[PDB]
Amino acid sequence: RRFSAGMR
Amino acid sequence: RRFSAGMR
Amino acid sequence: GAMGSMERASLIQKAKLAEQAERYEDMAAFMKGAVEKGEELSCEERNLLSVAYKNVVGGQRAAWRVLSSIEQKSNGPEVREYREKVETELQGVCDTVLGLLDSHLIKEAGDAESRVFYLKMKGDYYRYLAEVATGDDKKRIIDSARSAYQEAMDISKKEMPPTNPIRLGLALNFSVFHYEIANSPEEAISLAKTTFDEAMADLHTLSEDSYKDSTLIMQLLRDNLTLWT
Amino acid sequence: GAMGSMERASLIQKAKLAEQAERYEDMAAFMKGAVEKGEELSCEERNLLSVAYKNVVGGQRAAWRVLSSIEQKSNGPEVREYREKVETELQGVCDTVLGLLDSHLIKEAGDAESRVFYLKMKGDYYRYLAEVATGDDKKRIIDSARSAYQEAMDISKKEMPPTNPIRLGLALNFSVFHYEIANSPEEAISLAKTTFDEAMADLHTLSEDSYKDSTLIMQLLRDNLTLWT
Ligand SMILES: N=C(N)c1cc(-c2ccccc2)c(CNC(=O)c2ccc3cc[nH]c3c2)s1
Ligand SMILES: N=C(N)c1cc(-c2ccccc2)c(CNC(=O)c2ccc3cc[nH]c3c2)s1
Ligand SMILES: [Cl-]
Ligand SMILES: [Cl-]
Ligand SMILES: [Mg+2]
Ligand SMILES: [Mg+2]
Repeated sequence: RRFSAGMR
Repeated sequence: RRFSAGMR
Repeated sequence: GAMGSMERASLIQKAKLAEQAERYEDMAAFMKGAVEKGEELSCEERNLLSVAYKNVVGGQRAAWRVLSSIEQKSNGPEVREYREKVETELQGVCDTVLGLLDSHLIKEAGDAESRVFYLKMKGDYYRYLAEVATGDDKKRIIDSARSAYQEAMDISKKEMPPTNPIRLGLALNFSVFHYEIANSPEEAISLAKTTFDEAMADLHTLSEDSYKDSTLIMQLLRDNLTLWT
Repeated sequence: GAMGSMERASLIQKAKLAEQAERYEDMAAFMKGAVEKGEELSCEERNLLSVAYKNVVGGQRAAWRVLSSIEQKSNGPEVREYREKVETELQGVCDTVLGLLDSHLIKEAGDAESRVFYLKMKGDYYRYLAEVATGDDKKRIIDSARSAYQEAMDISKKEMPPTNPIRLGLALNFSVFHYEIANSPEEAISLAKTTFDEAMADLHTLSEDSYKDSTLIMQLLRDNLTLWT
């Protein structure tokens, strides 16, 4: 699953 | 931490 | 109740969906609604009730322990206030579960499997109350947990084999009660060891699937004995 | 608001305690109360607000995805009903955050660091609305996310270095918007690659600590490019 900033 | 049943 | 207008079967279906979604507060609300329909619960349904509230109260207990540790180190009002807020919410969940057991799951449980399950749960939620108790009711809370556990043990020894997973989980939790609530570590060790050994001697009677169920809980008893000795 | 009687400083202190306790709904309520005091937020405080709601909406989004998958496979009313319940709660959280940004965090943000932070958040919470949108407002939701992200990008390119972690996380999330919301995978890949390369060429200006901050987010851009190409 791709990363967004909130999940670092 | 000791185990109780709920955390198997 | 806010779940009074929903079908029992729909509440059970939604509790299972909430479990898959890791929405345990929703799962508990749905199972509370199912209980309040007034019919006895099946084995699967009892398990859904137990899992839901285990997860809800488990998050509260873990939070309480973090906050209590911070509070102890600090010894403004904020840490005490916030620990009290979590504590009060935790106590409210325990009171809700105990209320479901008393009105009327236990009195209507006319099978050893169901009655032992519910009496174990009663011991568990009085135990969680005891973990945070301090005032003039702590000793009565502890005795209420002990009494529920003991009645469940008495029934389970008469009516269930020593490998039954409800019996094993009951003995596991009663041993934890002895060790960290009742300040009876030798009782705790004795109970875990006798439970483990009597289950071992009964494994030969089991199918491959039941053997996996029983040995899973035996491993928890063993790991506790390793920690305590 | 239920937090109107608590001191601002006490709300911030309790938000930090809630974070340590993994009580993110409480953390969000405390930070909502702090915002509603009407003073601008510090860098640390902005981060506390972002972390709190990230975790709240993140659990809702993960639950929604589980339920939507089950609903798709099924295609009684229970699965749709329960997905709708979670969806409605998620939308309510997004509306609350957007309301805090509009009343009045963004208009009072008179520094690039604060204004870009809030405009990124506005894009993020319109994006979460877009993930579940289907009806006659989906296209307007997407355009609202794009507009907030674009204004934040414009400011960040003028006012921040290419290694600034807010700028990097903004570009990361705008690239995710392009890829999976706007159906613009080539825009997404182009943005991630240009952001990564311009940050790399700026690393030589940084301290050891800033270098760790920036390269952490660069790694997320790289992992996305690996997934998308
Ligand atoms: N949704 C869930 N989480 C569950 C649904 C059912 C279920 C499903 C269908 C019929 C009956 C029960 C569960 C049943 N587990 C037991 O009976 C059991 C067995 C072994 C151990 C060891 C420790 N505890 C145990 C419990 S768990
Ligand atoms: N309680 C928390 N979770 C935090 C408290 C503070 C804080 C504490 C004191 C002063 C200022 C801020 C945080 C600050 N992080 C940043 O500025 C920053 C740095 C690097 C990256 C990379 C991705 N995102 C980033 C954010 S996080
Ligand atoms: Cl509080
Ligand atoms: Cl529902
Ligand atoms: Mg009916
Ligand atoms: Mg004041």
